[PDB]
Amino acid sequence: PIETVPVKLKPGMDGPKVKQWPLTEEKIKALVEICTEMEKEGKISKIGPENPYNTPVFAIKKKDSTKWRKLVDFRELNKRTQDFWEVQLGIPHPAGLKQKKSVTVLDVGDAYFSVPLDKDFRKYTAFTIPSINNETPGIRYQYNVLPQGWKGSPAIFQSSMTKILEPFRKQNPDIVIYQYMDDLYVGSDLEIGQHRTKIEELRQHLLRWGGYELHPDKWTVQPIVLPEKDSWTVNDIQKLVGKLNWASQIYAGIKVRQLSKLLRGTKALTEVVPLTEEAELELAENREILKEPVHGVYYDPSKDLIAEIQKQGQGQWTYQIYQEPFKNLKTGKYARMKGAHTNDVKQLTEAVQKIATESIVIWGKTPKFKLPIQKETWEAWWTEYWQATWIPEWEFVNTPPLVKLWY
Amino acid sequence: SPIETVPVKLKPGMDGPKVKQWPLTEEKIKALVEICTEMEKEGKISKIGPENPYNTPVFAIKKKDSTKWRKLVDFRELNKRTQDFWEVQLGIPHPAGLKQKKSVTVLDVGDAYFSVPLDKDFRKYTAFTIPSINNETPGIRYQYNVLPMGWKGSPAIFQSSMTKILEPFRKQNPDIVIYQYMDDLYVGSDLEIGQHRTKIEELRQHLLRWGFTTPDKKHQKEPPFLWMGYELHPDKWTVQPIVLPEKDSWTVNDIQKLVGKLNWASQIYAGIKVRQLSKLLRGTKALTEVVPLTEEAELELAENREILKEPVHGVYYDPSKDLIAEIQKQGQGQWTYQIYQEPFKNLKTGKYARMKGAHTNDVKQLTEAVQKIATESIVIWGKTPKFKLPIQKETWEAWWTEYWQATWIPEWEFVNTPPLVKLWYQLEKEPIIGAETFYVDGAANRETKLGKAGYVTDRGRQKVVPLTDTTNQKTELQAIHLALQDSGLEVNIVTDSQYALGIIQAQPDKSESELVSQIIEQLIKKEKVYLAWVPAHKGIGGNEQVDKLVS
DNA sequence: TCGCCCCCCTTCGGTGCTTTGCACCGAAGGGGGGC
Ligand SMILES: C=C1[C@H](COP(=O)(O)OP(=O)(O)OP(=O)(O)O)[C@@H](O)C[C@@H]1n1cnc2c(=O)nc(N)[nH]c21
Ligand SMILES: OC[C@H]1O[C@@](CO)(O[C@H]2O[C@H](CO)[C@@H](O)[C@H](O)[C@H]2O)[C@@H](O)[C@@H]1O
Ligand SMILES: [Mg+2]
Repeated sequence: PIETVPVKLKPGMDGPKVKQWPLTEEKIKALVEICTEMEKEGKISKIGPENPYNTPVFAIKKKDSTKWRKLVDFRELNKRTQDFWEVQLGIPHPAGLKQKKSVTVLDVGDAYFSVPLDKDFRKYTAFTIPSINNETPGIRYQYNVLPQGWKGSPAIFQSSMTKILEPFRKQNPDIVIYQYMDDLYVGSDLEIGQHRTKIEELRQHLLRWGGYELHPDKWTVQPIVLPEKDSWTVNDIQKLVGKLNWASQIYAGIKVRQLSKLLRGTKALTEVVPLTEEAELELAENREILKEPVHGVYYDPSKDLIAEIQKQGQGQWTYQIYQEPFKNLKTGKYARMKGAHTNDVKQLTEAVQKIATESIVIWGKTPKFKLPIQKETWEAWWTEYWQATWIPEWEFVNTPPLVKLWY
Repeated sequence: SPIETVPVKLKPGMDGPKVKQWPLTEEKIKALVEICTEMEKEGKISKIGPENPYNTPVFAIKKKDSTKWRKLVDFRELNKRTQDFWEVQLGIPHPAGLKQKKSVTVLDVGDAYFSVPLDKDFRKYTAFTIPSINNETPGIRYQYNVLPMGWKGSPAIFQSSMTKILEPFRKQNPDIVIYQYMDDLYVGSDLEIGQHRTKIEELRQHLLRWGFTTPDKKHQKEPPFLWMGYELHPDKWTVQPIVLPEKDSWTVNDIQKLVGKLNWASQIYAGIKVRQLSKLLRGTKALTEVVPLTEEAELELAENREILKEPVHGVYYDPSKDLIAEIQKQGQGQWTYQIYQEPFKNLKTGKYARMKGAHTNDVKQLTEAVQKIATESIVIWGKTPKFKLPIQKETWEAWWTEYWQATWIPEWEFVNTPPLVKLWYQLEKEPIIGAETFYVDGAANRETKLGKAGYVTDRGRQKVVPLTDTTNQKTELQAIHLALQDSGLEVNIVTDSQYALGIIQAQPDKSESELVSQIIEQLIKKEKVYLAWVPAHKGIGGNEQVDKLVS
């Protein structure tokens, strides 16, 4: 019973037309049970094929909350949706979030279902539930309310969210709240138990009008390391020179003329070559240029974030986040702790959620990922491990590791 | 009939079609006048006049019955101007996805599209004029009041209508399985035959109130049921008979037909192969070009012919048992698989033979096969099977720890069915003590076409070969080829080509490139090879010297 | 002389790279099958 906010696509762009991929039995059953109730409650309506748009649908379970959560992959719809920096409905990002001891993520997407969506925009939200062995044609719905996963919903609901949170933030001025899509990121410098208690006060505050625990305090940077030995092969020095030559695209004033000269001639790779005093000075020089962060690298909010990941083995994953090439805003090392150690695709899917989560905390948005995996291998399995209510942009790269740069 | 109409639009800024009708005859347009008089009496079509400015041509073909005719209108022009639709048919039901049912019925709706009304505002665009007599006089004109056969919106709007009509019966009868494919209804239940038939009568009556007849001619009550190109027996299912062309002289188009039939056969006939027959299609230039069968293609064809003469059947799905998928390697990037739950009782078979990428290996293609089967299993049964794979656990372990991209296979157990999938060589992680060290380099001139490949070694050996009609990347591969050719069973190679290192490090065992194939063959014969990279033009080590020389 | 759907095999053409050809990938040609 609210006036709708008029919404448009970007000029010269049509709505999404993305095919539904196959779903397992239990995801299909969960979706039909979820969508039947949503239909009864008027949140979605059954539509026909004269609607030419579609967006893929699937479902996830977070391991702590074992009820299914419907997830519509509105990435295509969001790229074509008008920006809301123009209607002054965008959300600023608080720089204090990343300096908190603990940050808890809450899924508040259900709040959107109380605000209707522009009559003329709902056709762009259509999705299709598949059927096992194609017993029936797909079943089609569209939204009548602000959907979960649509970039417009936090923008339109924002004035409402501010009002609901104003008392809590008033009473807790040192707690930091940042909304990103369907999520609230809740940071505090408080001991673990009392943090969780104010989390629950938060919760009941929300429930009244209408938890996954981070420690950014303990994210670290993993710089480039140069091996340390006392005897050095020709092969070691070749490996060392190629690494430093690459790092000179990133760091300033890194030299290889002293180490390179040690390799005059055509030598056996296993020949041990003693280091001249000068070469030892050049390497100690290089070593501590790599010690400390690069000078001249600043976040630009008008450019996209990009993330690269390299598989390093034994469950270790290195990553860099940047906007311009070789100007890394962050370099890191993800390591999983599940002990099972068996699944590359699961580890990479979890590495992606963690990296994207860090970017949300730090900069307020997720990066576009360059994924070290075949397209078809990622697409066979990734939804089995996804636990976020958002989905980042990604693309698939096959880049062999020339130097083992980041490990 | 009393269904609510589905509103439809032309694409923005577009008008309706304005073409002309064809070959204009006494026989043809008196047959035309007869054809439509009964449709008009049914209300399916209405006479129109010249203030309707649109037109489209019409024709007819024979039905599967093959005394009946099928009215068709060449709506190609109208279709391009009609709004797009989101198609609700997402796939094709498969008999291996059916569970055993106590009582089964197959029904079909009569004159299905003609029972669904067309948007009143859109009808004027379906105009077809049937001329007067061989273009003497003004001409007879009709428009559709119902879904036309040939219009791109018709199948979607029919399916959507059929779904709405069935919905009350489905929710009311959730223990009755109804496969709905276009106007074809498979109905299975675990009720006794007498109750089953009572539920069918109810369903037929419900369809009839909504204007969908179910004529007795297409009402199947007894096995074997003819369904979706198959025969459904109580315990098993067969494909309807596949007849392969038996030409003495083969055109390209003949070969294309044959490969298609074999692919269709491969869903239940194990071990079908089409690589050699498909090879004959490459580089050809006309569908009527005669193509002589190679010896390999004749052998492949004879092998499949043997397979096809044996009768086969699939069984039905039992949800309380596991799905199992077993894969065998057939050579030249061909794979074949069977899916079963009890041994020697296949639900279905299949094959994977796609060549993805210029350079690859058997482990990657096995991984691809696994992914194809995983996708199809989810489509058909809603879950992934357990895999039986002809690859050792050590081999797989060796692969996913060295290979830099993330990769994975779900729960699988080794099955010893040679030939097994294996890595054919593995690059050393450290330089080999006592092995010669080759510094290789190749360069080509972009304009020239001309290049050089050569090496320089720590044992004083050196060599340069001139190359014509080459590229920069080829001379680098060529340089590596040369070192492998001239070196012992253990060798250390240092290149400045990220490109060449990239291909070789992925351990390919096959390639569309003859040069890369030769390198692979050389790598397989070596005992140990360490391959290292250095940046070019940095005056490094032996790299500078070999660089020196190919200039 | 038609429509819509799935599948496979081949060919073509757009994209982006610290490239100058190469690898990747989507679309469209042919075929099979369904209604
Ligand atoms: C699936 C379809 C319905 C049921 O297919 P159907 O074989 O049962 O035909 P229908 O029920 O009408 O007559 P019936 O009384 O003998 O059952 C038909 O309406 C129309 C559609 N269809 C089928 N084939 C063709 C075709 O080639 N070209 C076109 N444009 N459309 C076709
Ligand atoms: O993985 C790419 C694959 O996913 C689809 C959805 O089926 O596209 C999604 O992912 C892309 C990569 O970020 C987005 O650009 C796109 O908007 C989103 O729908 C397929 O389109 C694509 O093949
Ligand atoms: Mg029919």
